[PDB]
Amino acid sequence: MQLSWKDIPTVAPANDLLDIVLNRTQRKTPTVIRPGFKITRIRAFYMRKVKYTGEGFVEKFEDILKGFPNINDVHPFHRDLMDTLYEKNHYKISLAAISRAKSLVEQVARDYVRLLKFGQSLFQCKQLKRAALGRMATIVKKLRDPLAYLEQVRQHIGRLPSIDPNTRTLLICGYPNVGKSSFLRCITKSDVDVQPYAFTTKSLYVGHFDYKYLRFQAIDTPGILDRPTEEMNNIEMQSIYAIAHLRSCVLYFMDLSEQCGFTIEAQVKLFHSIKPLFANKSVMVVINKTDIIRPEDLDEERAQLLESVKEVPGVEIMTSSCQLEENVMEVRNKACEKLLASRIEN
Amino acid sequence: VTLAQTDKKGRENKERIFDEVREALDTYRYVWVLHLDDVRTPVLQEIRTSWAGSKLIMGKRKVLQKALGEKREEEYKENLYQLSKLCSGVTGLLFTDEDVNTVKEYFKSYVRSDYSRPNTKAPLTFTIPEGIVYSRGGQIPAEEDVPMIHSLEPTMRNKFEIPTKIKAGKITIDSPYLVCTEGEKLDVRQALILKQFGIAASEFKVKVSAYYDNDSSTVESTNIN
Amino acid sequence: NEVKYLYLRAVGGEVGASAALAPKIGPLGLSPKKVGEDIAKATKEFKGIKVTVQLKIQNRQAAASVVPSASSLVITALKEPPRDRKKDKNVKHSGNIQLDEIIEIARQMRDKSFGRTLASVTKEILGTAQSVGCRVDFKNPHDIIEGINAGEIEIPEN
Amino acid sequence: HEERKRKREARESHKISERAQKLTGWKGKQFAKKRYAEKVSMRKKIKAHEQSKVK
RNA sequence: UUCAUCUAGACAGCCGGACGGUGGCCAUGGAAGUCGGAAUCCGCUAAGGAGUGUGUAACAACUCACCGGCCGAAUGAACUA
Ligand SMILES: [Mg+2]
Repeated sequence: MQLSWKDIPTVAPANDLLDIVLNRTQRKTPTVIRPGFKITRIRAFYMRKVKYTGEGFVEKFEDILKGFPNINDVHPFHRDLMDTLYEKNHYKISLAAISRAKSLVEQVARDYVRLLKFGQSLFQCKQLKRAALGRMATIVKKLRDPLAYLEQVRQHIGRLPSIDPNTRTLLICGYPNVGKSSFLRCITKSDVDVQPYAFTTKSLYVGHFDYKYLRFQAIDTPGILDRPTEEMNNIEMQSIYAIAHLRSCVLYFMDLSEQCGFTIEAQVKLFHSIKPLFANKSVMVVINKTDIIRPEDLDEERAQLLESVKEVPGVEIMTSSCQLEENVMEVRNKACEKLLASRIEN
Repeated sequence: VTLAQTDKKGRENKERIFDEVREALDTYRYVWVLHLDDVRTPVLQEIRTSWAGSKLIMGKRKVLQKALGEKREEEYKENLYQLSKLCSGVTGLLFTDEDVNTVKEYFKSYVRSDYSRPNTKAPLTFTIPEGIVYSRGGQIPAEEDVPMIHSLEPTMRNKFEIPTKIKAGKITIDSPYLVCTEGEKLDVRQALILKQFGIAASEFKVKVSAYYDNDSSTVESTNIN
Repeated sequence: NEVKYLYLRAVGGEVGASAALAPKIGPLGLSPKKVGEDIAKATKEFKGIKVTVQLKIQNRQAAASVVPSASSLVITALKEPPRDRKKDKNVKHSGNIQLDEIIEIARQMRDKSFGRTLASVTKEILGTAQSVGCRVDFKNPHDIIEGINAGEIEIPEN
Repeated sequence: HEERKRKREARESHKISERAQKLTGWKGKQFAKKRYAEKVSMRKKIKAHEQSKVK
């Protein structure tokens, strides 16, 4: 439950669930009733079978009903994971439909057992029990879509990394087309591709590294795109949400290299977009490939923009590269020290 | 089963082939007969653009024999039976009244790049350096080179089971392999290799060993290689 | 020295995408900013028009040229203003096509057209226009093929 | 494991003969219902494909 | 039983082809046919589907349906009891 919802028991389609419940009940219920019996025995047998079917359906539904947590209020500090993944409204509609069906099945069973209490003959009792079974079949067949959405939701949430919001953490973000996963590879151990693409990573990823005698976790942003500045896809919206609702120290990356996805054309727009969402989150900036771009010959025209950025107090730009194993360590140690200083002061 | 709109042609194709060949037999003066069986669609496009004043009409060997005459008694033109058994594979017919020497020189001198894969050949030795493979055989430098995908590795590990100059999947070999040698007869794996990258090591020309005249309408057959 | 031949497509009058052009200029080491400036200079003739840009490289020397495409030429034949609006979707130039621009759109491709004659080039262009689906000469493009076949519309040939 | 996948697909295709009789009863009816549903789906797909090809 | 193919060489298999306009148009950072929605033309043929699938992030490659060569008698599809 807490940051890990892998405990969902199992999901079957509506038709499969109906078939399973029906066959299991028909196997477990005695099937030998003769006319040479008093009406009490017949009534007892059929009441037992119908109530057992009702209880079986109720127990088959209650587990999945309780498995999914209160997504409206579970981690309001973070929230917004499965909605961002696929959707929220139709998900809640389907769950509410399942819950309504659960709240109606037992009422139908109680009403029908009350009606059949006054049964009189084998023909009429068989007919009414067949009617009850048909009502159950209809009310389980009228929810084919909710199970279909439920399967996808369960599969999506199964492979979801656990994130602890109320613990120490760090975040890495930057413009894509730079090899963002390289920091993850050089810091922690996991599986990711470093292909020369905008989307080096395709989802959120959390590390488990340990330095300064303590353990820390770093969250990688899949990427940032700000062409409309408001309307993105899941890849960018999840990153922007994580940046917004987290006070963890954030390291920002822009590629000041002649070879990149955007060259040097949109970093100013990046800074303008992030400044409203970068206020008290310990902004950190690094640059890669310094040993091959030679920052000693940087142009003053772009140095004016760098100074304009530096006008904001929380700006620090240095030279580092992932091709070595000294600059990366120094940068990470400085980030950890800044985090420690921030938490000591605050 | 089948889930496509395309269906079998039938025999109206055969009927229209008969009609077109019988009507086209009487269009120009000088018919054409050649010896070139296996070709490619770009080559057909090139030859048709060159010979637009002709007709690139061809069909089954049996139907061509039927049109030319299965017996001496029946014949569209005088001495058309010698053209029936003239060729055994696949060849077409043309009606060009341009010249003789010019067209023969065109045939003997034309050369294009393609793939042949013959049993007897004298090809250059082709090797696969290093463990990492390449799709062209390593001709361009590794700096400009590009990698490949190992998803189709079982295909080469089962059907090929040998390092390949062309059509190579990302594996590692302890030593380079000379997939091609001078004066060697290619096997199934060699025929499969040397096709992916399109590097046409083969030169295709026109080998002409056929002729026929219509005003003379008599026996004619050359042999030029 | 060595000559590199490659084909790329971009938007006229705009800087080429460095992310897409990175494999092309990877070993070359040329500046993608300079490449984008060259693309803009070469494609300034067409504004917001998707056309092909050449990248002729011989010992890493910039050389670009513009070669149009059939669909783009069909779009731009009417000379209608090309505009992109975030509030507009599924909008395209479907104005009536006169035979005056039919001759030009056949002639531009006739040099590289497989069809030997201007009639073949014109019928191929008519098939392309029927594929595109724009109105032609206040007439349905479907019937122009049979009109050509029956001689209803004559295409001058020289 | 492409050969393994192909063998699995062929075995699944040919398993209908083995599945012709299953259990001690009450399973042949389910198998018949599944076969009928598959046949109905195939007939509907064939009719739709023929209609699409026609017009 | 009905409807077909077949010496005017069928079904199975080996091998070859399956090309261009066109990466055809809206979603783009991706939609070459295959995460989607519309989408339905020719050029030259005997043949190539604005594409049934395998699946790459895309490409690519393979594969089917349709033709071609090898082998030369009867064979296919549906339905009935
Ligand atoms: Mg990366």
